[PDB]
Amino acid sequence: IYQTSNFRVQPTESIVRFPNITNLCPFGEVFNATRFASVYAWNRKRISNC
Amino acid sequence: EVQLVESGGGVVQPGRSLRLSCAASGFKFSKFAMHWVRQAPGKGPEWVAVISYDGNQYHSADSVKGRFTISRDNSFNTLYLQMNSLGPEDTAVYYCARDGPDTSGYYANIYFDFWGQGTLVTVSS
Ligand SMILES: *[C@@H]1O[C@H](CO)[C@@H](O)[C@H](O)[C@H]1NC(C)=O
Ligand SMILES: *[C@@H]1O[C@H](CO)[C@@H](O)[C@H](O)[C@H]1NC(C)=O
Repeated sequence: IYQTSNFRVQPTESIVRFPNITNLCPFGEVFNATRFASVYAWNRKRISNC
Repeated sequence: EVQLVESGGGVVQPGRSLRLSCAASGFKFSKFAMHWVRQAPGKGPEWVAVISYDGNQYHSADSVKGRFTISRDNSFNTLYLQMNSLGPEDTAVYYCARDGPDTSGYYANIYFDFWGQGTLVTVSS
């Protein structure tokens, strides 16, 4: 009696589940800003729920 | 009250050099950049040059580049413009103008808030 290979079941379908929201993220307010800040006093902005 | 008075304009023959200046008063002179602007008789004005608030940096228009030189003196509250090899197309009423304090949007916008009086410079023979 000899051992040859392995047996494995293959998947059949694909499942994707993301939280459905539509708040487009505010990137323009940061990239298009008229005046930036000095490097020694850089400006931080948090981003969430986008 | 802020006011500027300039002097040194007059009639000269072609090929000479001039020296005129305006003396400021009523504000901290060292804290503001300055521009020279000329206006030909009957037409619109035209920008000429600019000097920084410490005199270490400057810029000029290409038309008068190589012939016009400016300078500053913080202590004496006077600023000079020197014309060399002056030509017939330099007849105008030169004003010395003060740089705009506040401009809001962007950093490349410039405007002149307070103007001078004017000196008539003409050339003939
Ligand atoms: C996803 O959609 C379902 C049904 O439309 C809704 O009940 C649920 O709140 C949505 N998820 C988010 C994060 O809005
Ligand atoms: C910023 O402005 C440009 C100008 O059209 C626009 O294309 C862009 O979507 C805006 N936002 C970002 C993040 O660049």
